[PDB]
Amino acid sequence: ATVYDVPGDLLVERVAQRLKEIPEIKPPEWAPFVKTGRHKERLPEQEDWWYYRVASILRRVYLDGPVGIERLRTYYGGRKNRGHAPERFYKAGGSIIRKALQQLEAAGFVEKVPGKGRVITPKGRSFLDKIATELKKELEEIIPELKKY
Amino acid sequence: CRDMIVLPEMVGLTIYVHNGKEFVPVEIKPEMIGHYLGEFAPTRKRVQHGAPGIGATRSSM
Amino acid sequence: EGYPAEVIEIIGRTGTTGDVTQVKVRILEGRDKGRVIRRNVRGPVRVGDILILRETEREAREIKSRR
Amino acid sequence: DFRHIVRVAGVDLDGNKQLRWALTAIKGVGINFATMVCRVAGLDPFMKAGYLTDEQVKKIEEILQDPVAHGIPRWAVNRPKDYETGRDLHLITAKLDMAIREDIMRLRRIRAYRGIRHELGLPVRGQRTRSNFRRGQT
Amino acid sequence: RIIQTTGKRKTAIARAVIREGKGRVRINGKPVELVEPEIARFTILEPLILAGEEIWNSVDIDVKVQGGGFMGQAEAARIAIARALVEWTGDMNLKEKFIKYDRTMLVGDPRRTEPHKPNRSTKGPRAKRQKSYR
Amino acid sequence: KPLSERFFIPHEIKVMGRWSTEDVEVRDPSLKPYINLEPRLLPHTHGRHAKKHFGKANVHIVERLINKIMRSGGSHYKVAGHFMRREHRSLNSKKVKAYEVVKEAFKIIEKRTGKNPIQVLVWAIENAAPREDTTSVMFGGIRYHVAVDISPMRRLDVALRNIALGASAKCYRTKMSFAEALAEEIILAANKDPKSYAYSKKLEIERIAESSR
Amino acid sequence: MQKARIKLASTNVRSLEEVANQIKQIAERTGVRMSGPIPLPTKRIRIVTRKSPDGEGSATFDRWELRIHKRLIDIEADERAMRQIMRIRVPEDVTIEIELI
RNA sequence: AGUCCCUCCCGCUCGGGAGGGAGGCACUCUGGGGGGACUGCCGGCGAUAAGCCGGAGGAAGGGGCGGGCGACGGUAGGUCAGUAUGCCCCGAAACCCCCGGGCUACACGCGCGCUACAAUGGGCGGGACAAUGGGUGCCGACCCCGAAAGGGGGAGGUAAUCCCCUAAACCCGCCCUCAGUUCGGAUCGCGGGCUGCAACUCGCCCGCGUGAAGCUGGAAUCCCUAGUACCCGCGCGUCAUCAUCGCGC
Ligand SMILES: [Mg+2]
Ligand SMILES: [Mg+2]
Ligand SMILES: [Mg+2]
Ligand SMILES: [Mg+2]
Repeated sequence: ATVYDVPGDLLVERVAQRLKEIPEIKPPEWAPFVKTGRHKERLPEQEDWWYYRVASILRRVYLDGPVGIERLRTYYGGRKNRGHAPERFYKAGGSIIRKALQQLEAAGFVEKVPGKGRVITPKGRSFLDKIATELKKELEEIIPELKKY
Repeated sequence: CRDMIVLPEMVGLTIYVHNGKEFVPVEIKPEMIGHYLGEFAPTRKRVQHGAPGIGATRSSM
Repeated sequence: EGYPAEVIEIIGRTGTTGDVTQVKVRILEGRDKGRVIRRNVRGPVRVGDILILRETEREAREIKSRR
Repeated sequence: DFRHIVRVAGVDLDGNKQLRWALTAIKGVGINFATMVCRVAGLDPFMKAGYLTDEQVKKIEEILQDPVAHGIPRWAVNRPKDYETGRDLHLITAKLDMAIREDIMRLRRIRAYRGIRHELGLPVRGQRTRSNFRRGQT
Repeated sequence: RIIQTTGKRKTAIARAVIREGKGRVRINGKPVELVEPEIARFTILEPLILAGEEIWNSVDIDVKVQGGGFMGQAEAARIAIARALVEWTGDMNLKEKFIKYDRTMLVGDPRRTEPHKPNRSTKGPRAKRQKSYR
Repeated sequence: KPLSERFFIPHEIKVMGRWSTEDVEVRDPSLKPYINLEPRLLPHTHGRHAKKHFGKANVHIVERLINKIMRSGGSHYKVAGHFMRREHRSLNSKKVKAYEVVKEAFKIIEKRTGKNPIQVLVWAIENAAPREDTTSVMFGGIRYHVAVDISPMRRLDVALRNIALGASAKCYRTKMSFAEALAEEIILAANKDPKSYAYSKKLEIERIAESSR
Repeated sequence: MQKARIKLASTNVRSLEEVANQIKQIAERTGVRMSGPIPLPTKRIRIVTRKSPDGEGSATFDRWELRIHKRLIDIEADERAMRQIMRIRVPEDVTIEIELI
């Protein structure tokens, strides 16, 4: 019943709530006064703009094996609107992801493989697919083909 | 050296510059530090036009 | 109003911009029902379509022998 | 309880608008400043402005007269390193005007280059002029 | 037993896999029922909806595909599922009804893109600049 | 929206998984052999037809409808007065939004009456395709206006284009959204109301056609 | 052993297969295995330039091109084969290199 | 891909999934050699000819689709300011260097384009898949210091090996609703960086402020026949640095 089997934002939204307890994780002290990057144009609007980010960083690497920073600044960018001029792609800010992976390791879900990138521990796999299974355990109420697989 | 950046040395004083044909008097006051030297020596005289002539509009070709 | 007539032969294309088409068709019903006339049509047509007309007496004007 | 007009730091605003927005009307504060003062006062950023008592917006103005003294940092304030005293200041309606004109009068006092394009009134930031900015008459 | 199948549409390769089983089918990790471009989720169900729900009660299928775009993978996958179902039971009527509904589910696609040209070079072979009198 | 539908599963070979073409009736015989009615669930064909002559005859009708709103509108011949050049915020190639909006439009039709939507399209595109118009003929070196009859296929295509244009003209900077902006067109076309638009163009074409017979 | 791997890379496609099959033959001539020639990504370099010297007239464009061919062959290390691959006397428009892993 | 071990999770496990290693090149791939459509078979004219019509069969149909190649002569069109080149000129100069200013001036006429005049939307945040090329003066995987610009160590690479590289329109939830606005973002004020023998005239980026013309556009004219036209990004040339351009994707 692994994460390959469920829609994305559902599992994301889901884990984003019960991730409120782990006293490792909290918003840093430049949290409210910062837009997330060179492709934002407004601020974070909703309140739990921290926990969603921590979570959707959790989901990524699990089904992605070994990775690092310079690339996660390369999924999390968006077309900026540079003035009178045409549009161009960009990378995003990093200090976020930095403190993020710090507090996430300190939780214990991940670990650092030297010179190769980062990985997911057992704790992370079980913690994820648990909530995965819980989620599939009610969505199947209303669409009868989640039964067969 | 038009690209001097004036300092506590020269506040008040009087040196020249070069602007394309000449030397030029620039005398120093406070508030100048932080600027360059050449910033105060213009290079292209202003223009006060005459009148349009031949061709300037597609009737005159 | 709704009168249909059936296309039985295409004859040629006239019009200063190559648009009308010479087509001898037959009326199928009505006070005539069987008289075969001469008309020019607009659009593309195939031998075997079902055209509606509205006057059943217009008798379109002749062509330069189609060529 | 509902009032429809709340007057804070000079110019008022309606009480039908989201509280992060309508403060936009104070000359010298936009959106990406606004959510900051909102979240450092500690009050919802969505609420319809028509729900404000008095002492709150009192605090609001208080922050508005020293953002740095309470957590608003020193790299988004309306003039860092004030050229007359490098302190951190964010100004508003009454007094920005004064600042723009004094900082014009500076270059108007020394006959530098940059002033010449305020005086003679054409662009200062190094565009051209042989094709556009045709602002008068034939 | 097992059989393996392919197909290509505008540079989007599709490797299909078949075998006996229960009636589930996945793609690149995805269960079919979870595909947000529904106008795609209908581009691959049709050989799974004409075959009848019963042959669709006996099969395990997973596909691996790559290249192209989210509307380009769908039709390669469709070619996959069809050229597979035609060998699993491999009778004749079930090729028949796969002809009436559509053709290129079988005969392969020859439609391939085009170079560009040296006049705008950034749009296409036949969109030039805009001419200039006066 | 609701996840009961957001994920859908068909086991019935229909169109759009909601409605089907078995009992509709076009009355007007001139248009009968020219409106496909085979099941053809997915209305998307990738232009494998507009290459040989008279190929585009056999397409299911909803597809010919869905493609023919991928338009900023008209950009070189005025409509309702103004031009509606909307460029770069259009729907030109983005068929996705087209499918989506037409889905919502059909569901809105189904509500406010409760009938087979596509049969309602049948009533609509029966009453906006005229049956005569004009040209200029060369007769002796002198050329001038005359009138002739319109072949079916052109009736069909002009009909659909006028409907699309009309509906795409009540939304221009308008609180009304695009979806119901469609429905308020097919409805009126089926009610031959003067205030409609598709009926307007048939009426004002045949009028000035008979003005110079 | 050690899997010495030789290389080839030329421009005249014809004059490379000749020596490819030459080594194929010798490595067959003596008793020792040899992996077939491994074709590799052909290599191309595209250079365009404006066909007119001045700036008048319309602008018309050239497309010069030059494709680089690569091959690959693995052979065992039998010194009786080392000695044959030393009397190769290649054509001039081919480059060979030998390096054992 | 199908077989085998090892290792890790889940409804505790009967089944599901996923990482390595050893074996196979079956399948995609890379590429040399090969076969593959000829109006060929019939249907109809046209002489019965050369032909075009037609319909089958088929991966393809009647130049199979797209490019290279441009006859004689002109065009006193162009370029001696890419190299060559007759004559006349300067010849201590009209030669060769250096430090500075200039091609970047500004009531206005016109050409080619970018951003828009909001609902076929704007903004938050989640969720999806691409292709041609390039690399040692350069490319740079990975780690910690900054809010962002960047700086700090730098593993691995001269190439199907490591690197440039987890595009965008796209989908889904929330706020905004006929407004010169949450449309549009000129224009100007501060302050922090980059490369550079040298950034004021005259290079480039980013943080905060202010918030201009603009409500689809007269008489005219332009571009397009199928993976074409429209819409959305990327890679090269340029190059110590800046792409609203050409050129391919
Ligand atoms: Mg001449
Ligand atoms: Mg110039
Ligand atoms: Mg805006
Ligand atoms: Mg400058």
